[PDB]
Amino acid sequence: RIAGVDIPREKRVVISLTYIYGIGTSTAQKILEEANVSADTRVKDLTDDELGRIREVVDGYKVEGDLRRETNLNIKRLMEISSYRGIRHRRGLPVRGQKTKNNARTRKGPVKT
Amino acid sequence: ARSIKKGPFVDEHLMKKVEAQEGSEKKQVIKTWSRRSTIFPNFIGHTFAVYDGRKHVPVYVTEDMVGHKLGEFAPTRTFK
Amino acid sequence: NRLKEKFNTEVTENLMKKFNYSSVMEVPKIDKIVVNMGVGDAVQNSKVLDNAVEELELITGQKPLVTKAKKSIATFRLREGMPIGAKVTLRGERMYEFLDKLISVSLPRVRDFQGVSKKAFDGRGNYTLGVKEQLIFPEIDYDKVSKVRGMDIVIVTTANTDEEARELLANFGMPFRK
Amino acid sequence: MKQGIHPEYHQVIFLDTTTNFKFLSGSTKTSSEMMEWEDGKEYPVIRLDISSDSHPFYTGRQKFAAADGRVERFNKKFGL
RNA sequence: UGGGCUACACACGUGCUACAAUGGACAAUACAAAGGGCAGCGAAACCGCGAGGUCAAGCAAAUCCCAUAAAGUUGUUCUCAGUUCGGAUUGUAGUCUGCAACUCGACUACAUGAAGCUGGAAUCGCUAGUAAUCGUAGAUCAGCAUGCUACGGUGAAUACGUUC
Ligand SMILES: [Mg+2]
Repeated sequence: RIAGVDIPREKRVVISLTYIYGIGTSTAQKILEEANVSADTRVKDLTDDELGRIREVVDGYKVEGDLRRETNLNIKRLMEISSYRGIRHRRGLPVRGQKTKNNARTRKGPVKT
Repeated sequence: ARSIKKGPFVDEHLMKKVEAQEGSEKKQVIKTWSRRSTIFPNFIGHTFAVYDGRKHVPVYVTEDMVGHKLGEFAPTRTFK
Repeated sequence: NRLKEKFNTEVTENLMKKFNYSSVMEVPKIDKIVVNMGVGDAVQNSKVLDNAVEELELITGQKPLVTKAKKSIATFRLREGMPIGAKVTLRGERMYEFLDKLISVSLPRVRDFQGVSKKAFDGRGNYTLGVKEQLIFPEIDYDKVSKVRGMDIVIVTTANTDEEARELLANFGMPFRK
Repeated sequence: MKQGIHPEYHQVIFLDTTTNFKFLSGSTKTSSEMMEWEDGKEYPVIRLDISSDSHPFYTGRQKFAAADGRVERFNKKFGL
C-alpha cells in the first residue's frame, strides 16, 4: 500500500504505481529512479525496505485526493467566473471547441434520438 | 502573445483607457471592441462593455478573471 | 490501557479544571463504544451479512450481535425478524483499546482524512462517527474483503453537554476537523 | 465474555515504520515478528505505513504550498 | 471594427483510430520511390523532457537541405483484461505561427484514462504487383489536412462457372 492505495501485488512495481492517482508511467519510472527501487521487481516480491523508499518518493509528488481536489477547484473557478470554458462545463458540452453538430458524445452522453 | 517570451497581449487603446481610470477614485464603464485583449491585474475593479458582435455586454473584472481574455466572458452565440 | 492511563491522569485534571468540577465523579467518562453495521443487502443475499459479521468480529475483537428488523417495509423489501445488521458493544478495557487503535492507526489510514466532524454530537454529549470503509481498520486485509462497507461508531459519554464530551475526546487525542 | 464465541485477542505492538512510533494495544491480528517492550514481555509487532504522527492533518504539516492567486500567477508567469 | 460560416435534443453520407498476444512497451539493427526549396530548404553544434530555441555551413539543385522511411529483422518484457489493449475527455504548464489563437489554430509535456470485448436489418470495394497493409511526397499554405493528388515497401485468396 502506497499513498493510501494498494497497488496490484502481481504486477511489476513500475506498472503497479500507475494505479495511484496523479501517477503515470512517466512519473512511475521517475519515482522508482529516485527511490532507487528496481522497476523489474514485482510488488509481491518487493522487499519491505524498498516499499518504504517508494512511499517516501510518492509522498513528495502530489497524489490521490490532493491532486483530485485541485483539479475540481480549477473547474469550479471557471464555472464561478462564468468563463466560456466554464459555461461549457455547466452545459456539459465540448469545452475545448470540438464541433457539436456531430460526435461530442463523450461530453453529451448517450444518444437521446 | 501566447508564448511566455512575448508579454501578455493587450490592445493599446483598451490599456490606455484603463490607465486613465486607475488614477480616478471612481471607475467608469468602458466600451471596448477588444475581445482579444487579456485581463490584466490592473483591470481588476474595472467594468468593460465587451462587444458580443451585436451589442456590448457588461463585464466586471475580478481577481479570478485575471489571465482570461475579456472576450471569453462575453457570449457571441445564443442557444435556447 | 495507554488511553485509559491518559484519562486517569492528565485528562481528568484538564476536564475538572476546565469545568470547575466539584467532585472527581463529575468528570466525564466514555460509558460504551458501540459499532453498528447495516446490511440491507442481506435481504438480497444471506451471505452479505455473514461476511460483514466476520469483518466486525475481527475489527471489534468480539462476536457481533445480529440485529433484526422491528417492522416490515415493502420499499426496502424488508420483513420483520429478518437479519439486517450486526452490532458490537465494547466496554471497559476493550473499549479503550479499540478507541486508541482507531485514533492512532485506523483514522490516519482513512483516505484523504480531513479529521472527524465536530458537529457529530447528539446534543446530549454523545458522539457518532461514520467510517466509509472497513479497509481503514488494520486487521482487515484488502484481499479478504469482497465488498467495502461503512460502519458507525457511537461514543456514549457521561458528559452532560457536547462541549464537555468534545474536550474529553480532544484530550484523548481524537482528530477534529475544526 | 462467553468462552469460545470470541475471536482470539492478544496484545500486539503497533509500529509506524515512517515515524518509528511504537505502541502496545490488543488486536485479533497475529504477527510472526515479535519485539521486546517496556513491559518485561515480548509482543508480536504490526507495521503501519501511516500513524497519528505520520498523517499530515494530525501534525498540521503542509506537504504542498497553496496555489498562487490569479493576480499572482499572472505576475509570476510573465515576470511582471 | 466585432461576430458568424466552428451553433447542437438529433438523422444520414464519407472517413480516422480501436476493440490486443499475427499484440503493447523497450532496445538494437536494415532495405525505397516520387517530389519541394530564395529569401526559400536550412546541415552541423549547443541548449530544452519534448514541442522548440540559439548560432550557423552548404545550397536557385543528379552537388546542399527537407529526410533517419515505415512495416520489417533480432532480442527483452508484459501474459489474456477493459489489461503494460484503447486514447476519447478534462486540468495544468509550455512551444510555434500570426497585429491578434476568447468565440475558433497546430503541436508538446505531465496528469486524467470514455466508449469499445469485432458490431441488427442491411451494405461496399477488389481478378495481381491488384486487394490488404506500412510508411513517403506535393498543391493550397503565416499557421492549420483523419481530406485530395501523387510514391514506393511488403504482398495475398479465388474465379467451377453463367441458373440467378
Ligand atoms: Mg463550411
